[PDB]
Amino acid sequence: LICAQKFKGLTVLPPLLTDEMIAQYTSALLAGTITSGWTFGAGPA
Amino acid sequence: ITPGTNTSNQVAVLYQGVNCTEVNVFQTR
Ligand SMILES: *[C@@H]1O[C@H](CO)[C@@H](O)[C@H](O)[C@H]1NC(C)=O
Repeated sequence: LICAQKFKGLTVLPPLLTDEMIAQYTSALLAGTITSGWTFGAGPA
Repeated sequence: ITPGTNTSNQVAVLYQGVNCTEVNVFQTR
């Protein structure tokens, strides 16, 4: 339980990139792979 | 959080883990 161990000085810091931003990065990479292929990694899509 | 003493002296405080209702303000996760 998080609120049984947090009372001893332990604190869980939230990550910088949330799940939504990681999902957006994943969707962008998938769209670039499907539409462009390998061109969006070297230069323009 | 400070932009650096070389450019400004303004600072911002962040209380990591509270709801900021027992102490501009912007409630974050
Ligand atoms: C935190 O603040 C929000 C917004 O004012 C309030 O809705 C909520 O009840 C507060 N929660 C705690 C744990 O104080």
